[PDB]
Amino acid sequence: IESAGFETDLRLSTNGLGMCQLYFWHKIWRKVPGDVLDKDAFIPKLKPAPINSLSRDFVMKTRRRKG
Amino acid sequence: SWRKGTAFGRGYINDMTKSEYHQEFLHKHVR
Amino acid sequence: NGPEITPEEATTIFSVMVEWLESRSFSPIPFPPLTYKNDTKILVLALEDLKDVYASKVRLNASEREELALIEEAYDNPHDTLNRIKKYLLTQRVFKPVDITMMENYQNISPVYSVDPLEKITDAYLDQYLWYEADQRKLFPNWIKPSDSEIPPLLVYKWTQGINNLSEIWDVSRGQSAVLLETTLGEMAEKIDFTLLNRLLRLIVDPNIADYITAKNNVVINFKDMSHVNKYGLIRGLKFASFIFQYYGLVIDLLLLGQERATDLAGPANNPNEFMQFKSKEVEKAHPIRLYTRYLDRIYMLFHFEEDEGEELTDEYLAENPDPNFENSIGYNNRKCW
Amino acid sequence: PNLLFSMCGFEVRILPRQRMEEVVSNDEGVWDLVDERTKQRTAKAYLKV
Amino acid sequence: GKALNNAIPGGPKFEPLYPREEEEDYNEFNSIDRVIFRVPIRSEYKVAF
Amino acid sequence: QIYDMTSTNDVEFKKKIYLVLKSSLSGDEAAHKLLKLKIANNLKKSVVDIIIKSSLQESTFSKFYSILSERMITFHRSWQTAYNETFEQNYTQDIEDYETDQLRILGKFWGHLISYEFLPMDCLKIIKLTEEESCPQGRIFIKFLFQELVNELGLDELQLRLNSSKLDGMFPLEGDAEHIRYSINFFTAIGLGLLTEDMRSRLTIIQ
Amino acid sequence: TEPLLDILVKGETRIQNRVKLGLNSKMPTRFPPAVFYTPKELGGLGMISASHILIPASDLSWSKQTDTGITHFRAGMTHEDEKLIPTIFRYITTWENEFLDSQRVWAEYATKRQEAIQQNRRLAFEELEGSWDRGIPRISTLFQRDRHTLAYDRGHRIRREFKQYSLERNSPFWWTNSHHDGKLWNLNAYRTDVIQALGGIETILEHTLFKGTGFNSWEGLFWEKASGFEDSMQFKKLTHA
Amino acid sequence: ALTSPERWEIRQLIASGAASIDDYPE
Amino acid sequence: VLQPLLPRELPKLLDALNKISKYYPGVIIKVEESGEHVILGNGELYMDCLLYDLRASYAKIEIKISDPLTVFSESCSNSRLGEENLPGL
Amino acid sequence: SYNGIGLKSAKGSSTSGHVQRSLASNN
Repeated sequence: IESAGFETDLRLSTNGLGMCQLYFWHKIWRKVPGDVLDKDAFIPKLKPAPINSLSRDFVMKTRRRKG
Repeated sequence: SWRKGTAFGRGYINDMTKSEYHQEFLHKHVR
Repeated sequence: NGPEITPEEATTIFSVMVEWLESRSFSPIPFPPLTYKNDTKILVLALEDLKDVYASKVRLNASEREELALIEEAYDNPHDTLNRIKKYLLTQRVFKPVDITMMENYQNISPVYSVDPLEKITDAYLDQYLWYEADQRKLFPNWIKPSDSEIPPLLVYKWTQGINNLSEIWDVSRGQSAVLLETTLGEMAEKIDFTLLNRLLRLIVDPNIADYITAKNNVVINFKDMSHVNKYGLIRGLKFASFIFQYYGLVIDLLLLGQERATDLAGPANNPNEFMQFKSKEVEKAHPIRLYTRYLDRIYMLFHFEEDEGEELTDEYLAENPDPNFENSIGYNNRKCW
Repeated sequence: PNLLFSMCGFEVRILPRQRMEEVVSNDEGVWDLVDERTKQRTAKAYLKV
Repeated sequence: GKALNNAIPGGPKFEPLYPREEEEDYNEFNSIDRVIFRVPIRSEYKVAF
Repeated sequence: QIYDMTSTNDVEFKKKIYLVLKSSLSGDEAAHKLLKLKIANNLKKSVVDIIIKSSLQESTFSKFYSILSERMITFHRSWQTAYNETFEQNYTQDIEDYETDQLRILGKFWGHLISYEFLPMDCLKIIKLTEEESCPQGRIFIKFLFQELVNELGLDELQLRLNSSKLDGMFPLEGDAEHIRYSINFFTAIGLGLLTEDMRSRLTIIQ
Repeated sequence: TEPLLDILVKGETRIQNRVKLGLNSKMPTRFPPAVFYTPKELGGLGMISASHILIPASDLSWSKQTDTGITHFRAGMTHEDEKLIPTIFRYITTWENEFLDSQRVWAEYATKRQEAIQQNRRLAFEELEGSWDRGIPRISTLFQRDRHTLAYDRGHRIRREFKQYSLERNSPFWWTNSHHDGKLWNLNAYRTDVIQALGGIETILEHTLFKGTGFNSWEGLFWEKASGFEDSMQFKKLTHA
Repeated sequence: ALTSPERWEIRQLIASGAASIDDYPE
Repeated sequence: VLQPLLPRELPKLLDALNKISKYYPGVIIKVEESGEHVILGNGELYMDCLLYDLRASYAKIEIKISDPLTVFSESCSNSRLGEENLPGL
Repeated sequence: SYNGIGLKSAKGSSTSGHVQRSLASNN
């Protein structure tokens, strides 16, 4: 989710020296730092949320895609 | 209850100045 | 096609104003008396009002000079002129034409009438006199307000503070709702119909003066070649055209409210309220209507509802305009700023 | 939550402070509505032209 | 850079080329309720891919 | 090396500030321009004072100066300190030089920093209530300050903020029953006097 | 309001552009803002400029939704070397205030009237003086000259409108009668701030010929009034051309 | 009764909203 | 995510979507109850190579594309009962 | 990095088109 612009940010910031590749083999996963349900969670509205609740966010969003 | 109180108890015309558009228009601008 | 009102509507309206006024216990205005104690003052006012147009000017055209003359003499010979007037109202029913010129706003246009100086002087005197006697006797209630005491932004202010500081609107505990209307009266003058006027003025003013007015509207109106009698609408350029207009809108209002609710807002003649007041909170709560405020054309209304009443309305409306489409949110309109 | 309207030139919005839920200091385009009796600011009004 | 009306920071600026962007329906698809703001999307992305 | 009589360069500076203050719609724009200058930690005191003196030319309080202050603090703390200092300055030393008007601008003006926590609250405590030493000026100053801060918090949230404040020079519970008459009485005079209760109980307790 | 600020910047630029083409030029170096902003006395147009500013520009896309709050500024108008210029909005007290001040002031006056009644005295004019300019009806009115007359004026607002209909020219402030309302704003201070903010009299005149008239002494100069020719020539039958 | 000046001052006070009904002349 | 710019064009899009699934093997495609379509792919460049080949070759219609999102998943870390909607089971 | 802040172009808009970050509002 964080990798969006990434490869440019690199390729620019170093003035042409440098390169990057991203990929998924080991199929690793990781817990997302939030508490998967909170009615008291903070949601920023147009800012990257606070990491104390990331997951609550993602749930209440994706669910707002489906319903 | 309340709603009863009040006193009132229950195309294309070939022309211009008689048109519906034109009368809208003149009803805006010249005002 | 004949006049639009139909006699039916006419009679209902007239009776309305009547029960209002009797209920309001109102004394009509008298003809300006020959022996008047304040009189010269009032004439000072009106004449300064005309004078002011010409204060700034450096070149005076023909009609102008004609005017300034007529004024200056009117200062000089106050008893003369006052006699001249009281004559004119008692009698003259036919008048010179009037002249339209449109002025540009680069978007809209507006008509600018022009009367003829004698006719002006009378008017302005009578205008002044009316407002004085009326406000003296409290004809127009609280809620009619392009009024004296409040410059417009201040009106906005007191209107919010009214909205708020009335009891309870912010409790959404249940389904409770509240709704504002913003409206125009569309054509309002341009449908004013004289024979109905001349009656409605027989109510509030001596049959003379009234006659002077109603007869004061029918004129020729000359733009360049085009000219036509004014048989029907109301000419706003008339110095007193204000007054009438407010008056006539009151009639509209006594409908939109209906008798009682108005009698809430005014309270007794003895204790007319200020702009937003009542006696008990119930007086607010005896009805869904809480605030009603009308500024020239635009009408502003504030309804306080609970799911019961509100859903009974949406029961009526829906019942008669069913939309399984659920598309009633298409043409519906709110602000593009916010 | 809002209530809207417009008079003379002004475009007003009204927020009662209850359902603001996140309150802040605002610069001067904002009137504060005050309960007649209790003397609090129970709603902010915003203005525009 | 031109054709999208964007500007590489050190770049030459030009005219819109598809000037009317202002037409828009009020339409739920890309709305805020339903989107995640995590990384901002600077221009150079938009010129890079 | 010179024994220096006058700072004229620093009156130049004084201008440029006041000027930047008098351009600018809004308030959150002035904040910017100032912060754009990159003033040195020396002067980040005096700059503040300039602002406040302009505020006192100004015929009435204005949200502008307040939102300017706030958006300046949340940028960095050095401004924070600079303010708290200036509060010490004004209240203690410099009240003596102000007319009963300009306290109307202040009282509120600190009201908005203190209601919303940019001050923070307890830095008040420095202020004391005594016939011993208080200026009738200072009396009025504080008076206003509450009749503003109240009108936001509404005397209840303020019940909290006080109850966790531990303001003493203002509120002894432990002595000066006389000065408890002066305190509590004086908050009957301001009129609020509904956060004065426990002290009233104490009055009843000493005897 | 964004778009209004937008219009300000445009409009004002357009006017200055008028005076400019009035000669022949848009060149910016010829017209430093001294030229347009020095008060009439020093020989400038004295135009009161609130274009300048910096104009909050934030990311329209979302500002069609959230109200994202200001993140950036866009330079409204410019300079070459900058200085800055004070803008009107800063010299005019906002409504909320003046309503509040009014409220208090008229309270004070309620009391002092009750005393001066109780003591059967007539007012000090001082007891009232500090508040002379405050208040929405602007205490001053109480003591205006012709009051005994103006009691009998009524409905001045309406008239101040319907004048729309009854005559050609505007009188752009309809919404007030300086008789009934007092007078709702003052400026002057502006003059002073614009004067100095341009760099003070001594720089401003470096732009003029004022060292070519040989006067070494400044403030003693009043200009003069080209009053005479117009009275003499205007009235006389000059060709329309 | 109030007199020409006196009606005027009271009127301005009422205009502010100051006057309660109590104090009007009549 | 995806949506066609004009609703009336939905079919043409589908006729291309099936194509893409063939020509690019790794991709994985979905619909919802929404009518939105979802395009799951290896990497950013890969999505670029698609969306170009979506617009300028197979379907011709312009479309609206979401901000880059990701997948998620559901795990857990530690009386207990359940029921039918018509209590027979 | 023109990020959507700013103008379509300063050709008609009488400004210079200059856009600067706002120091004030960050948190």
